Amino acid sequence: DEAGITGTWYNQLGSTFIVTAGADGALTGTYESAVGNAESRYVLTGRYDSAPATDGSGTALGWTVAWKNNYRNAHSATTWSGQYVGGAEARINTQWLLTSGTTEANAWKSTLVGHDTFTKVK
Amino acid sequence: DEAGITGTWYNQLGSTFIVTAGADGALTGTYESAVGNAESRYVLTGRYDSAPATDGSGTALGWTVAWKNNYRNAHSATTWSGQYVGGAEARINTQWLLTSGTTEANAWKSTLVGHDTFTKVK
Amino acid sequence: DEAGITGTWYNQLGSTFIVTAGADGALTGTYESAVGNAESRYVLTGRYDSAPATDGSGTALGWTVAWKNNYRNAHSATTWSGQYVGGAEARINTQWLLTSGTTEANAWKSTLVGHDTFTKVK
Amino acid sequence: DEAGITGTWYNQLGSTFIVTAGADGALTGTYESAVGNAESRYVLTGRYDSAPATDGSGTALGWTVAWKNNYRNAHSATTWSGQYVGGAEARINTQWLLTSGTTEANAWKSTLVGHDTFTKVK
Repeated sequence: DEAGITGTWYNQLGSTFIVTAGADGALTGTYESAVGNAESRYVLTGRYDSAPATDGSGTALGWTVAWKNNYRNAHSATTWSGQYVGGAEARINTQWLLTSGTTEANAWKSTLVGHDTFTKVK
Repeated sequence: DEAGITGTWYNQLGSTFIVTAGADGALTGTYESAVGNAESRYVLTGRYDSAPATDGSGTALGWTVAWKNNYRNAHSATTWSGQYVGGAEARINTQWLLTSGTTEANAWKSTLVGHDTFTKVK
Repeated sequence: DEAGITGTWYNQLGSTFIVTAGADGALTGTYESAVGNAESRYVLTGRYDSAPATDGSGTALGWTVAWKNNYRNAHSATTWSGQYVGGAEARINTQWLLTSGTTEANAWKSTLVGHDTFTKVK
Repeated sequence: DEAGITGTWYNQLGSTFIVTAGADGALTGTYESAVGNAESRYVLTGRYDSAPATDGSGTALGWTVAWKNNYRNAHSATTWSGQYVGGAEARINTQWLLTSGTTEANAWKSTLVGHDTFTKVK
């Protein structure tokens, strides 16, 4: 799944995730959100199961973006946790957590949760 | 917060998170879980807001562990999303998502959610 | 949206949610899961925004099932939190949390998270 | 655990949850949030495992509040999913999802996640 995961992916929001999967389990790349307080590409890094089970199971992985780049700083970070599923209709199915920096008093309202599905087309 | 975040952290479960925060927003290190299908240290990587707001707000960050190392392969990955809060009682308050690789039929039961609080003591 | 929400709904897993929305914000009904340690119908109760905003916004709602009925007891409960979106292709888009009773030592692994989309067909 | 759960509970934010646990698995009561766009008491309803396991395990439960009452309408609903743990230091440990009604374009940012711990004191 180094081969399967490496490449450009697109989610339901029209965001673009460009990733390289290394031999040893690393994920590196860039993320460009179609939504939110984001412009242009942001660094991402993560990890994946480089020796998944061979039984029709997905490959577990995750990655982070901090929403700071040369253009904007949204004082926030998203992590996506999910699985890669190969085949003609390959997919990365994820759930995500977006934490903003907050005061202590507002920490209860720090974190959004959602779900993104990535495909190799659209 | 490069200074504040770099170091060894411990959560409520007795897990140990050893991290280096780079100038440019990178997080690198190792994680050792006190629980679950885990032994010894696992690579982690992540990202943080390297220019947080200066208003008493936390610093947003996140990181991933894939639960594969030389000892075990748990076909799973956790991402932690949270904020660093500095001061005499510094803390990293997180929520996490642990995805296992699953068959398609079992993908509904792929993902655990929880919350870990890291301190510099215990 | 009393009218819109009341009725039979079906999710992507093939589960069936039969609900009545009361004037005053109550949700009552039954749930039958196509997956998991479940058989036949389980009681549900919940709440919805009975005076939503009139601006194209969804209607917030939520409900709970405890997975005990006359046939089985799965020592667990799911809550769905989401929004109803009306129109020709009405939908209830949710995220859910399924907590199992656990020992204290296993409480870290108590809670699954996922997402279900309900429609009036299938 | 009808006996154990029925009563007044307080969380880390200073919110108050007043609940009655019925024989048959129902939860009914009121919730008053110390934070957010909330004033005074809101109806809640939910469900619990009325025949939990007898092995030191918690009792699974959940409940919903829609944030509409006679004073305010926050176009939102929270569900708490968790477990009751009895004994001298009884607790209800929960994770929650707060969904707001949103436009379709903003549905990605509809849902907050967090965690509340309820005790019988404070």
